[PDB]
Amino acid sequence: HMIMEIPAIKALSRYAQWVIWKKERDTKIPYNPNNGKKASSTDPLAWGDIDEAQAGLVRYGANGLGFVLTKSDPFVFIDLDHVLDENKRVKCEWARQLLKEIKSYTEISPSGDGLHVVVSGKLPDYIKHKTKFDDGSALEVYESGRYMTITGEVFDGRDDIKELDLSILGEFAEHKILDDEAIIDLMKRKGQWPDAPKDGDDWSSLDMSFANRLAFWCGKDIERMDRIFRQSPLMRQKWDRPTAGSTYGRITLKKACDFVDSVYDPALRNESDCPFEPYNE
Repeated sequence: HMIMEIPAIKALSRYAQWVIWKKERDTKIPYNPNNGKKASSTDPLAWGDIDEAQAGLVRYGANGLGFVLTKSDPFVFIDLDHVLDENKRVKCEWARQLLKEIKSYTEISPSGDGLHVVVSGKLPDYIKHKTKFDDGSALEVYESGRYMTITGEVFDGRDDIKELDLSILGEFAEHKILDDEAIIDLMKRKGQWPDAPKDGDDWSSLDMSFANRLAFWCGKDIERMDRIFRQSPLMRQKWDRPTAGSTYGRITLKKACDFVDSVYDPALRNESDCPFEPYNE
């Protein structure tokens, strides 16, 4: 019950890497506990010690404590998203197996339906930071570059941070072997990024309007058009349904590449050649 009695919290209290956070829309924004300004996750002087963070939590009415991971500290943060049922029991088999294999400090997340594990160790080189599973759960692992919310809501009595080898995370996380995010950001700034379909929209007509825009902004690079489309609000299973010896998605993208005259060239920044008006908001 008493968060300062928890061994893991006493261990984290040695580091002046604490922030406070507040819920904003669907995100949790970290704040500098000494002056209440938004905190950078890479400026050490934006953080506090745990006493400062607890005072700041009170002073500014924040929702909770957070702890910033850095490459120099011993800590790895493992986030298990959407793995608990309504009785706070684990409902994902991958998560139950991870917790059998990686026994270290575990707390219930602020939403009440995920878990945080904190371990002393180093991530294997060959795993992705984020892995999504078919049932909506996810596994995220980080050792630096962001903060973690700290609840002190200890799960299954796992109240202490342990030194463990994390090679076993390769059993759970996916392996790994302009720029797409840069083109996505560009399209968003130009108002050329679609909204999710609404009731009574003709989705296939939305797809073609978007494919036409991708043909321009991606320079008729059909592989890049496809990667970006799959990250858009218009993605659905029909995209990959076989149709006449191709798929619905490939036929759509090839028709857009034939239909669109101009192309954006990042070397030329010819944004006024775009043939299509921005989407209405």
